[PDB]
Amino acid sequence: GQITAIEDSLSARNLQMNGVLGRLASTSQELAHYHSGEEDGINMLGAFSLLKVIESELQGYLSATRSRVGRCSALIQAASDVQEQGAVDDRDSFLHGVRDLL
Amino acid sequence: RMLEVSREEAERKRMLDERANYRHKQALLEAYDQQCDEATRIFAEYHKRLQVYVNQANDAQRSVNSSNEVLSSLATVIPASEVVVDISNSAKDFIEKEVSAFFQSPDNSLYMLPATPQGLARDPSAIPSICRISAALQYPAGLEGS
Repeated sequence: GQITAIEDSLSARNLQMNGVLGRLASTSQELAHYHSGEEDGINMLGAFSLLKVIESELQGYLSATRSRVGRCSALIQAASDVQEQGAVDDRDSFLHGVRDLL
Repeated sequence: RMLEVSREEAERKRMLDERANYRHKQALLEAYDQQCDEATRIFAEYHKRLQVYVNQANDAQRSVNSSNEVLSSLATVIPASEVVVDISNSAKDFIEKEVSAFFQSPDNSLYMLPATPQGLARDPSAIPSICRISAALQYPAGLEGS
């Protein structure tokens, strides 16, 4: 139940950042421009300060992709409990080895 | 009268050992939400406009700066070319996070359930709860558990 709720917030944030994948270049020079006119008539704060966060954002992103190594850690419990029947019967096949004592 | 089935035991490891450390998964979910939060962190003060550039400022605020904010201008070049591509990298790392989170966010929260039955999780040690304590546990999985 809580697995879908977080994914719903993820999917919502995934679908409301749909355009930003190709619309994030708007700040490449507007961040520069929307200071340029005012200072030189006769915005850098967001540009400078955010550079610190990206390193923290990257590290947070690092854990997002580092967990992809652990992507096969949880769902296997239900999967391993069924697909391993070849070895499951094998361990109980030596059980059958005991019974046919002749 | 072998009517005992240890599938409860296989789930006894599963039923509530997840809640005994219910906050292990939330630490990882914080890490998964960190990229969401850090993207929200970098979309806070100046990229607050991006929350409405996606909807309303799409065709207005992008192009006015390229002329008006430089016609008024002609100390405004250095940090824009360094952070925005990193922000664009964040968006690139966000859609791939979302693809990952569509297949990883369930993992960390679920994996606390097999915390105690990590043997049942791992391949080389699920057999005991599928073969060894299973001569009655395999009754519900009668076709599987021969």
